[PDB]
Amino acid sequence: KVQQSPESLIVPEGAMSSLNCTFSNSASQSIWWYQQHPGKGPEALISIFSNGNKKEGRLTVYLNRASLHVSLHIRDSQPSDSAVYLCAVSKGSNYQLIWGSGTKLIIKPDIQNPEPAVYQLKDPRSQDSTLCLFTDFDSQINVPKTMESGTFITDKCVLDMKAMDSKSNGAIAWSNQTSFTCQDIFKETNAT
Amino acid sequence: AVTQSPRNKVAVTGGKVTLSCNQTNNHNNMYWYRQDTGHGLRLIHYSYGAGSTEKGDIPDGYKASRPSQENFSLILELATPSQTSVYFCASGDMGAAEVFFGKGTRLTVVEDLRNVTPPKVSLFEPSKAEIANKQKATLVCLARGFFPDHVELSWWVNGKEVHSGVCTDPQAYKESNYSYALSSRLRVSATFWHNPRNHFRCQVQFHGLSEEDKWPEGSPKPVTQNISAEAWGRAD
Repeated sequence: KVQQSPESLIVPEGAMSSLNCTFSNSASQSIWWYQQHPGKGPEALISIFSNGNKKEGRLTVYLNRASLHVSLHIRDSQPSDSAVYLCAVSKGSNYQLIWGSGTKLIIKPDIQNPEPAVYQLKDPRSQDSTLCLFTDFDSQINVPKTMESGTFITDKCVLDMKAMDSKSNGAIAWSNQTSFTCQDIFKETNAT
Repeated sequence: AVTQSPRNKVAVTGGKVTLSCNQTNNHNNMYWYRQDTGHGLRLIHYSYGAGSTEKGDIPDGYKASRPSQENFSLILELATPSQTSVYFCASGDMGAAEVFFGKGTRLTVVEDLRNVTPPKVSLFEPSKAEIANKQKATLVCLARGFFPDHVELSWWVNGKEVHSGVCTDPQAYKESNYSYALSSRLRVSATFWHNPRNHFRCQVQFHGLSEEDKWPEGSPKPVTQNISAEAWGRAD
């Protein structure tokens, strides 16, 4: 039985993403870290056989067979390295892997000039369709959902690209009657 | 390296779903796994070489065959909504403890196929306030009401798939008991958005029914299909 540290990890575009793992057979001969991009299956990212550190790129992995704990740390997390992270353990050549619970690591955009704005955008291809874009809000403001059974908030999104500075961000909301203000009594933490 | 097919699938309770994996490597072990939230992977069964499939951790409602050492096929004789999942195939050897993975099959099992419907894709054009005040322009694509959530969203600026400045919801929102929602933001330069010649298109690819499936309904069949909302750069 192998378990992993957070089910869920979101970090801005610069953090150290730190996932952990836990096997049971202290003697397990090997521990593997597999990455799972959206649209791929697990590709193998990195291996530990011995008790210590193993840097590889901006990765380090540390094992403790007298602590049963393997951990993978990503330094300078990138949009690009957001994926599912499976911690398998090959306790022997002749055994198959025993897989982990997983970890959905995701790299939020990092907003260095917090300039929050509730904008509202409009459906060109007509109707009375509009929605709200809550953009450029700090790396701290949390996001549950809305006030009724006729509204939707969506949490902070997830970047996909290695390079630029205009890497879009924001929550978005929409309602199901034209009555509700695009800046309603928001069920979340807000900051001007 | 390894391939599976179908890559998506809708089934009705009671289905001859057979997923089929092929490793054009030379591996002698072949594995079928499934990934449901809370598990990374659970193995259902595996073949140690052409000939005998053996068993696994979850063999219940699943059988398999290894007619070739380059083809290992999983069958769900009678479907059930518990088999709704994502299915990964692997091919392995004794060269290493490292294994090689197929891209995925998304299988959803429903009681009524009439519920499978393509999304409504809407592209919301940038804000006046946004352009003027922040010199940037976010368009927002939003797809509502689709079932199931076998989709992929992609932006397409002037005929080229784009990734820079695109950020998209990780998972799909259950809008209702069927309709799923998904949103995505494309930010670009106001000077770029004002160019009347730059064409932004948001495309949702949706994977509904296989044409081998029956659809006696008053409406069109929800086959696999792209559905886009487009908009061009305006000036004011």
